[PDB]
Amino acid sequence: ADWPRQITDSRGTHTLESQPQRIVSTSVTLTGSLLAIDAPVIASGATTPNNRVADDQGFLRQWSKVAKERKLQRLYIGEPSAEAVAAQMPDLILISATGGDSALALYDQLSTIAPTLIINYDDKSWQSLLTQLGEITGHEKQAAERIAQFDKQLAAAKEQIKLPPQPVTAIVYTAAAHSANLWTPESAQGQMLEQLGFTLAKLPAGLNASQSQGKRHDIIQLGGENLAAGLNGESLFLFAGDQKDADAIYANPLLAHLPAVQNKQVYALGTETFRLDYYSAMQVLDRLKALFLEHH
Ligand SMILES: O=C(N[C@H]1COC(=O)[C@@H](NC(=O)c2cccc(O)c2O)COC(=O)[C@@H](NC(=O)c2cccc(O)c2O)COC1=O)c1cccc(O)c1O
Ligand SMILES: O=C(N[C@H]1COC(=O)[C@@H](NC(=O)c2cccc(O)c2O)COC(=O)[C@@H](NC(=O)c2cccc(O)c2O)COC1=O)c1cccc(O)c1O
Ligand SMILES: [Fe+3]
Repeated sequence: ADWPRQITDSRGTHTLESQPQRIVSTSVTLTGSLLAIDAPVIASGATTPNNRVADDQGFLRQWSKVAKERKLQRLYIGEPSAEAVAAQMPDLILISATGGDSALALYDQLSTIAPTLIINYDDKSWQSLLTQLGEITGHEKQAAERIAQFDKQLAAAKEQIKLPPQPVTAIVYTAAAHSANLWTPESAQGQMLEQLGFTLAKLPAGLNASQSQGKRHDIIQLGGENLAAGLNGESLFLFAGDQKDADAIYANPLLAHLPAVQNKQVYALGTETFRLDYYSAMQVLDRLKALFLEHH
């Protein structure tokens, strides 16, 4: 039989007696993947409504419409609340290990309400994460279907586009802060670009970020002099940004000497690409096609 089944965490192996039917996600990031495979996620943590990466509820933009259609409940905005979770009467609770949406501090408390699992999204492809969530929820078939849909579009996409100059740097840029976070090869963003045939730029020395003690594997912070130093690719991709962000880079005196700037190879991928799940991955495909189709 399919249930019960054991799922192993960083906190050991746990028993899911039966298929979850009321999943609460304390990670707004994880929620996108849950929705993509039609898992019964009935409530989610949210970030700040109408901020750079979220909709009017604090949900991530790429699955905003889906959450509204399904009447997804919002647990809280920003600060995690164990009582809010309890009130949803979950039979499974998910927590992200890293990121601003991690409710890891409430692990012990949440653990008393329902079986509770800790998931990393900082160190694996969106497909890997989807597959893992499929095992957790009993929606393996759905996860495989979503991945197959993408694989078909990818096979066509790789044929349809001509790559810009390599290697490339992928970031999230914060214009008024004159800073960026640089996506690593391990990050979902990095793995996706590699899958599409891109080579990520190697970093200078002094650039390397501790990821001991379970610290995140997805980004390297670029503040101060590290900004110009870290944007060293021949092309530059801005996730979670659109044209005004690319134009801000093109106009920044601090960055004027960089090759991606001087060769006009700075590309915005969209505000809905802060986190990668099936929905935003498909968007990234479409955008790369719009930018790089041979015939353009
Ligand atoms: O100080 C922290 N945020 C700031 C400052 O961080 C930022 O300026 C940007 N941010 C990254 O570039 C980033 C690139 C790659 C990965 C990132 O996570 C980025 O944050 C944009 O983030 C934001 O727009 C918002 N962001 C989310 O809603 C979010 C939703 C779900 C999950 C999140 O992690 C979110 O940020 C609001 O957050 C913030 O602005 C902060 C500290 C410690 C660890 C954090 O993760 C922080 O975010
Ligand atoms: O680009 C925007 N800002 C700039 C310029 O804003 C600011 O420099 C500061 N901040 C205010 O001055 C502010 C005064 C009055 C009101 C403010 O909201 C201020 O933030 C510091 O904020 C931060 O550095 C970062 N950000 C958070 O960590 C955050 C974490 C939790 C919650 C936050 O709001 C955060 O900003 C990066 O943000 C930016 O630097 C920007 C865009 C879209 C929506 C935004 O909210 C932005 O601020
Ligand atoms: Fe964050």
